[PDB]
Amino acid sequence: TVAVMSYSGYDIEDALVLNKASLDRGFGRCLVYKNAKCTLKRYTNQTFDK
Amino acid sequence: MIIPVRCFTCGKIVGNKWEAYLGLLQAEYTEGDALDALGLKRYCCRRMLLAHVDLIEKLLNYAPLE
Amino acid sequence: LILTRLLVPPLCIRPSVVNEDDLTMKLTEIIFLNDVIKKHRI
Amino acid sequence: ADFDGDEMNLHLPQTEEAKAEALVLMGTKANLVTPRNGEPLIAAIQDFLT
Amino acid sequence: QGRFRGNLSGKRVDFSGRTVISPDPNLRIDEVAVPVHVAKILTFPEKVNK
Amino acid sequence: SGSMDKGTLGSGSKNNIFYILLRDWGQNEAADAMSRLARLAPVYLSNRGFSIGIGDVTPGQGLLKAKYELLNAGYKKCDEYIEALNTGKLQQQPGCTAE
Amino acid sequence: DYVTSGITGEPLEAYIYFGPVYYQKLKHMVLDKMHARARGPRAVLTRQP
Amino acid sequence: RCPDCGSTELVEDSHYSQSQLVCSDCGCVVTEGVLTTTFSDEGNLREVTYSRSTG
Amino acid sequence: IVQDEILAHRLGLIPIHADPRLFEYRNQGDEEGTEIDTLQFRLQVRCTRNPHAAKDSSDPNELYVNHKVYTRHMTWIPLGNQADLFPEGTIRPVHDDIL
Amino acid sequence: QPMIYICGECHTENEIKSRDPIRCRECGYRIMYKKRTKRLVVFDAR
Ligand SMILES: [Mg+2]
Ligand SMILES: [Zn+2]
Ligand SMILES: [Zn+2]
Ligand SMILES: [Zn+2]
Repeated sequence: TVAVMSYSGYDIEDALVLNKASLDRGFGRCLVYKNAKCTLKRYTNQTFDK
Repeated sequence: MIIPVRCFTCGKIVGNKWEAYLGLLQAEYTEGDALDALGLKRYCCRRMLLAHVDLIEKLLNYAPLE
Repeated sequence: LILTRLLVPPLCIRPSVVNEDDLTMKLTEIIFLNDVIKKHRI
Repeated sequence: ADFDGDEMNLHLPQTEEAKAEALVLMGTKANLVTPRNGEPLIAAIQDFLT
Repeated sequence: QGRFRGNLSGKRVDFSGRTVISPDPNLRIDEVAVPVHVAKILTFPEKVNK
Repeated sequence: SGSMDKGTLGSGSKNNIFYILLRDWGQNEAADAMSRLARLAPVYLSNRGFSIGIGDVTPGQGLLKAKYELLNAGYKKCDEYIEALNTGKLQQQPGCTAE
Repeated sequence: DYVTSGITGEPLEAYIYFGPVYYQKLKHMVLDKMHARARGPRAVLTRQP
Repeated sequence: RCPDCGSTELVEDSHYSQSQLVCSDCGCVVTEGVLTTTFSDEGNLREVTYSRSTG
Repeated sequence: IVQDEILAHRLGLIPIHADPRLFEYRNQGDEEGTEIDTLQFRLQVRCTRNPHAAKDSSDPNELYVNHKVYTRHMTWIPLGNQADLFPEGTIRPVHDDIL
Repeated sequence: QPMIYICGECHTENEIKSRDPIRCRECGYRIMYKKRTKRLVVFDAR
């Protein structure tokens, strides 16, 4: 729900104002997923990681 | 994924409207008549149900089950 | 102005893994060719 | 700068001499006019003109 | 990437930070707002005296 | 008298009021006045209200008639020039050949 | 639309253009870009950060 | 062993970006700073089998 | 399928039917709380296949039982002497339909 | 006592506790997932 107006002067050069309560009600919520991995391998000599 | 509980803009409870909305649509209503029947007046609230995509139904088909 | 010796640069300006830096490869191939020509002329 | 996702760097001088030189020669208040022809650069901007 | 262009004439320094920028018209024209997180990392060595 | 605009507040040129302050009374006065303006203008404007809408860009009525007449006149004139050229009647402007 | 101010409680002096627009959030976030260095590892060939 | 208090409770620890070896009982710093190769040379790595490197 | 953080956020927004004029603000720390400044609910549901399902194997409302978690599965857990002061049925979620 | 990995296809509990190569006990699948933790975790509903 956008309103096109000048307000508070914290929106001068393409910055924009966001309503706090909408953010508290789930507006713009997001999830970030990241992955890590490891390998255990057997060497030529009969020895291995553990 | 799943219907949000409260309308973002004004804080009205819309989380309990999804099943009723689908039922009224199933009765050959139109979206306007269904939304007015449920009592959602402010257009900041009608978009909460008119523009929802129910991904949980499709996601659960890939979920593990016995 | 005509060269007959070369200073091999110190280790610190050519780290352990470039495994080793290419200047080391050039130096080793030069010395290899030197040994080849020496023994072959003899 | 225009606040469309831009980034800026920042340095912290580690000496009293550097501090004094930065403050006296690079101060913002001492650089209100550009040296090309002596015209102001730091003045009001959009939405302060309106 | 040679020595003269890349290393001697311009080089990397420490005690410096980078971040996005945003507006704040409640400051003077000679102040900048620094996050508390970055204030805790950069350090200035003060000599002790009377 | 007058009303303030880019030529008297903006970073264009001299006659800027902050420039006058800087040159006649010092750096501190200009730096103070800039912050005073930056704090005062938003309080007025954000409570007065100022917006742009589609109504501000919809064309008027008489503009449509004027544009229609202008388009017709220009197209007709162009057609007569091309007519003059293709039959050779066109007078060659004394700076270049006909094209 | 006729709009009433929320700080002063008094009507505004111009009708405000109001309505819904589709907004999308890009992948760039400030939390992933804040970075600062005081002292740390240095290269081997040239002892620079 | 910590040269200042002689205790053996040395712990390897890094501050925000600075790696160091700190006596966990008196706060002394015994060794700080590391020198590590970067990507600019990471792209150039070759291989020589040691058997080859040994003749 | 719902993540823990999203699920907790969703549970945060459910209005409760207690009277806030009979409780005090919880002091800083003391996460345990006590009977004078907290309420407790317990949610516990498990989904299982319906033993009496027909062969249609097509309607989710018949294949499974407790496949939808509504807000009516939350049970008030009295704490301290609250069981006497608040008569049965006064402490509950307001709406009872929220999915 | 031995630890349980859930098979990725039939979801039958399997115990390995050895260097035995990964493979399900009932089906042929070769992917396993750890069970959820038993400790409780506290979240803020904000
Ligand atoms: Mg930009
Ligand atoms: Zn609403
Ligand atoms: Zn010590
Ligand atoms: Zn299996």
